[PDB]
Amino acid sequence: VIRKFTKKNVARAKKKYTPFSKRFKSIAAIPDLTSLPEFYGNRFENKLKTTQKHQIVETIFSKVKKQLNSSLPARENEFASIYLSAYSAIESDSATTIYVAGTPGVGKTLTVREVVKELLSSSAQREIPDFLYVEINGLKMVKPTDCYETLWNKVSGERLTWAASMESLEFYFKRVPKNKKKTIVVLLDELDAMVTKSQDIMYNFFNWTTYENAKLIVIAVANTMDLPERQLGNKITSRIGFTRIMFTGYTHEELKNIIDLRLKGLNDSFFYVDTKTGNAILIVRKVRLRMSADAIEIASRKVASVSGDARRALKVCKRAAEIAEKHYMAKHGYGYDGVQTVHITHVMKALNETLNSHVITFMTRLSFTAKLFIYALLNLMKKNGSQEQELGDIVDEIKLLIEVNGSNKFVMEIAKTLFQQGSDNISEQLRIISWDFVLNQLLDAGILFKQTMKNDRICCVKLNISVEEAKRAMNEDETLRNL
Amino acid sequence: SIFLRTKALLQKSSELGALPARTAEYEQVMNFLAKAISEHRSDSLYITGPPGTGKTAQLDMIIRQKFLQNLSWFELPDGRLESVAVTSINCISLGEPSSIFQKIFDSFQDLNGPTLQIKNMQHLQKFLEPYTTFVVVLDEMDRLLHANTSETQSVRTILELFLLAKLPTVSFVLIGMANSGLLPQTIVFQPYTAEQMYEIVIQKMSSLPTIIFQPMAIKFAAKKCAGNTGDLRKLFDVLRGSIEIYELEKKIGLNYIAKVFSKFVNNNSTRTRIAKLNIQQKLILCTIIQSLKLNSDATIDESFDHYIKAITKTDTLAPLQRNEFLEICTILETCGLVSIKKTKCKGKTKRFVDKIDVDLDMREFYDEMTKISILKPFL
Ligand SMILES: Nc1ncnc2c1ncn2[C@@H]1O[C@H](COP(=O)(O)OP(=O)(O)OP(=O)(O)O)[C@@H](O)[C@H]1O
Ligand SMILES: Nc1ncnc2c1ncn2[C@@H]1O[C@H](COP(=O)(O)OP(=O)(O)OP(=O)(O)O)[C@@H](O)[C@H]1O
Ligand SMILES: [Mg+2]
Ligand SMILES: [Mg+2]
Repeated sequence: VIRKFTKKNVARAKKKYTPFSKRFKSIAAIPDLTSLPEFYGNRFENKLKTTQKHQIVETIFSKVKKQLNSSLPARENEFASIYLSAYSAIESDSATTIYVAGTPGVGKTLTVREVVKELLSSSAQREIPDFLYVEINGLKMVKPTDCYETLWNKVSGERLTWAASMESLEFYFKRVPKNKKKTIVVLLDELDAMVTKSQDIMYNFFNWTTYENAKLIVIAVANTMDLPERQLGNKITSRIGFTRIMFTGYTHEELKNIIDLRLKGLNDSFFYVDTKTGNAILIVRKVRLRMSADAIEIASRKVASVSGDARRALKVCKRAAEIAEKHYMAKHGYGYDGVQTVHITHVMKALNETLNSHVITFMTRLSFTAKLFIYALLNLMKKNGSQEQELGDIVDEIKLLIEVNGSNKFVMEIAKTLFQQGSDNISEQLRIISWDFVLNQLLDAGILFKQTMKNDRICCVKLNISVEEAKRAMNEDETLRNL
Repeated sequence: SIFLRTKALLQKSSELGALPARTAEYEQVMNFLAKAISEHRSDSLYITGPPGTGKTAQLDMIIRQKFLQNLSWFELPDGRLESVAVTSINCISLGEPSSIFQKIFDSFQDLNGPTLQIKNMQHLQKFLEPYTTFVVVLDEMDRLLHANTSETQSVRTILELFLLAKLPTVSFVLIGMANSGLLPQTIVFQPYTAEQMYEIVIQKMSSLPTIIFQPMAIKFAAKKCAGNTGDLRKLFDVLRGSIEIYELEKKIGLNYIAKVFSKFVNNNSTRTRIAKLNIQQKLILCTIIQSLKLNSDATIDESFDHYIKAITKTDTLAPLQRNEFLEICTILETCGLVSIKKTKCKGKTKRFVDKIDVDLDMREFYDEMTKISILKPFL
């Protein structure tokens, strides 16, 4: 047959369509699912392995940088609340929802994972019954319904399509008796990412916690405390509940304790450093490593002022150690193959490059034509105050600025280059040389905005950057500030 | 432990002929069945209400107490015997709203027999014709509407079900519960009051040997949780949080309810947010809100531009740069005074850009920076 179009790259999974409600004849026909070899969890790692032919030189700051990587001193009350709710709901065989919200990097996922680890340790001591832990991250899903595919695959071991998985989970949570079940603890991380238009997924996940036979713990980690009030309906907000756990950004003393806990064994300690290569061994010269308490304190105070984000504090300390290690390796010439201190200067330089703006020094290093464009644009904003200027007006005002300051030395040397490219055989041009080039360059830089128009004269252009930093970059130039 | 079982009873997933504080509505719903199974007349019932009012709980209570798969017996007011088939279906947990007829058929037919393929009104209408009463309870009937389409096609499935529960030569009685001459009967479930919530709580904890709450604490929790448009789920979480707060420190007193209602309300308090700021950060906050006053859709760059010109008009507190301006804006967003969002312009150049907005009351702002009483003209 002759097709009207073709779909030649269809990749379909081997997922069955029949839900769990048709797996046995009756409710009484359902066996004990705990004594089943595929329920409740009853190969790629070696492809990224090779043989090492050299000996990596780990310098003395490499252990500091390794210990400062992201891979519970400040979360006691949050840990205790989450653990007590989960322990009470597991040991009494009930279903509940715990809500956790906070800004990035305040220890939400780490605290919930530690709670789950301690509950698994308590279930290994036969103090609470066994449970299955499932982690669903909404930003790791391709489609939002794939969470239905994930959770059911973690429960039964089957692979169904998402609608059949949703019916299977509904039948499982509602109809299967508690004597044939295991408790499930589900972490719904990045809860805002699973919010869709119809909000059926959110309703189903929080409504399964209201069923009497469910034995389901849903720990929902969010980014805002008012997500059910802003984005969800009244039905899902009623099911989530009034009790919500806020993870506040860290104060500077807790960030100080976090950084000291990552460096408890390294700070104020001695290393055997081999001066031939640079390789350092933690307990040939005996060198003491030190990072200043003033440096850690000022980085922690800065980070707690900004966000209270532990990732940022660890990254600022790691960047300071990297800067100091770069200077040390440069001054000794070591390569990769008596007191070494990472100081408050390195911490301030790590804190400054994140706060430095390149926009002004980008604009001060442009050519004369791009600066002339920006200067004429600012002149037109001063003349009429419209904040959007047509490109033809910019052309006319560039021409005006050339013919008005014609007695200037630099302008009377630049005019032949601008309008004829220094050639007698080239006619006088309506645009300057490199007009399109500097227009497109300022558009790709994000300095400029241009409307989608086909007439080149009446097309409007807007500053995307702030006006005063453009004026500062214009007054930096010698020629433009004199005319 | 008494604390564990009391915490178990006050979950949203705990069950308990009539529920407490609902018996009259129970009788109303029962009166529906007291006709429908009596005269073999197909009829349709609509139930509304705000969330947590006991619709699903009372219907499941009725199904578990007083009632080819899922066949059982029901007694009328005279009460001889009657063969009934009772199921319950949540409409949101289905794939498509058009398959619900098939779902009803997969809720009724014996698994050993021939499983037919069902599309619409007609095949279900032909299937129930040789028969025995069929009780269907459909939770969330409103999500049976199609959120797309229009008014003509969103009310296809619901009108089809209402017509199929109204015509003769079948025995189809339909109960539908949504949230708040053949039109359905309506009982509005009402939000609970403080006395109703109190009686529900003592009825639920009557299975417990002791009561580890003072009754004044339950009454205070009920009167704060009821208000207007109350939900019993909120009262359950308040009492459960009181137990958790009590055992995280060590009968439950009056104070622990207030400790719950101080722990889980944000307590915005713009004055104490402002008092944690610096004088420079207060100056940037004043310039930001003045820029929002006079521009009404201002990006961060125009706000910084206004800040530069406004504090060069004063010639005190020498100015800072744009990136550290954004840094103090981030401090203000961390404090809870400023929201930065990513939106589109309304100009000829429509592109994305970062916009700045406030969520603070003007009276506390103006009072707290007139109490500063040195740097005036930014207010
Ligand atoms: N209390 C802490 N003690 C030690 N390290 C911590 C602590 N809190 C956070 N960290 C570090 O910061 C990292 C970020 O924490 P986490 O993943 O829990 O953040 P989050 O709140 O879930 O953030 P996001 O919303 O971005 O996912 C942790 O992996 C850990 O390296
Ligand atoms: N009168 C009552 N006695 C005992 N428990 C009750 C009573 N009313 C409600 N509950 C409990 O309240 C919770 C929610 O009740 P239910 O599911 O019936 O609410 P609903 O009105 O259907 O709400 P929604 O619109 O949110 O679905 C359940 O735990 C239920 O046991
Ligand atoms: Mg996280
Ligand atoms: Mg309900």
